[PDB]
Amino acid sequence: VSKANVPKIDVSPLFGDDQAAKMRVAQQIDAASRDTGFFYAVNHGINVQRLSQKTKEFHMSITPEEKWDLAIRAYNKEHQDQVRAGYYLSIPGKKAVESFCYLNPNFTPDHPRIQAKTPTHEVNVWPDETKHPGFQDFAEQYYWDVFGLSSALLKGYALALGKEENFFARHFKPDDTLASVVLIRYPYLDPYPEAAIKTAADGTKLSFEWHEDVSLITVLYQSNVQNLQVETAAGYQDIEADDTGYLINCGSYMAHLTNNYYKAPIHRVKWVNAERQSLPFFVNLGYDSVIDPFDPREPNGKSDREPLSYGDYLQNGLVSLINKNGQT
Ligand SMILES: [Fe+3]
Repeated sequence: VSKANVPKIDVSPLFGDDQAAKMRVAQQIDAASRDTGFFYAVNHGINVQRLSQKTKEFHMSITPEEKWDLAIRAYNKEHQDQVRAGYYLSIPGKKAVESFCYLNPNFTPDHPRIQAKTPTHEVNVWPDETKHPGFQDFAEQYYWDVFGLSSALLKGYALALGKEENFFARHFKPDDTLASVVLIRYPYLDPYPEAAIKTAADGTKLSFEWHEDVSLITVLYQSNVQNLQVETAAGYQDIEADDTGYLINCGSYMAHLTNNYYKAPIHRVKWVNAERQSLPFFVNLGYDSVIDPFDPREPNGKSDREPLSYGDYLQNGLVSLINKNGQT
C-alpha cells in the first residue's frame, strides 16, 4: 504494497507573523507526526531546480583522483581527521552509492570547537575551484538556505507540541550547528552489482536497510523516483516521490525528548535501477545543546527520561548506524 498517507503542508505561514495561520500549520505537522511520521513541505521558497542541477554537474564530473583527495578516512587512511566530511566512494562492482558530505561552513581552524578537537566537528574539504567552478559557493549558500527552512519548520514542531515557537530553534544556531548536507548519487548501472542489493526479511530488494534517523528532524530533497518506504504496524508502505517538495521526518532525538510521542519513523530505501539524487539535510543541534525531555500526554508534562547532550547522542548514533547498516 500500500501507499503511505504523506500530506503536503504549505509551510509558508511559518515565515510570517500571522500567528493563527502558524497554528494551523502546526496542527498539520502534529497530525502527520502522529500518523506515518512523514510530510512534504511545499511552498518552501528554495530553488530546488538549481540544487539538483548543480549537484548533478558535480557528481558527473568528479574524477577518481579527486575522489581519493576528498575521501573520508574509511576510504583513505591518510585522512584521519575526516570521519564525517568528504567523499564517500562507490566500489565498482560492489557498492553503487556514492556521496559527498559537508558540515557547518563556520567550522574553520579559528573555530573554538575545532581548536579544542571536539568530536563530530570537522573542517569541510572541497574540490579544486578551477575544476568545479562555483560549486563551493553554491553548496555553502544552500546550507544556509536549508538552514533557514529548517528553522521555520522547527517553529512549527514547537507550536505543535504546545511550546513557544523558539523551543527547538533557540538551540539551532549558525555558529555551532552540527547539521550536515549529504549529496548522494544513486546511479543507473547495467548490470547492477548484486552485492549492492540487500534482500529484506519480506523479500523486498533494498539499497539501504531499515533505520531510524540520527537527527532532530531530517529535511530531504529527492529527484522524482519513488524509493522510500515507511514501516507501519501493517507493514511497509511506499512514500510517493515529489521533486518539488521537501520530505520531512523526525529523528531519534525528537523521539527521546517527547517520550516517543513523535516517534522516529522506521524507513528503508528500495532498490531501483535509475539515476537519481538524494539530498538530505540532517538537522542537528550544538554539541552541548540539551533539551529537557517532556511527555505531552501528561497534564504536567513530566518525563522520567534523562536529558541527553546532543553531541553525545550524535557521536553514539553515527557509529551505531554505520555498525548496523554498513559504511556508506
Ligand atoms: Fe533515513
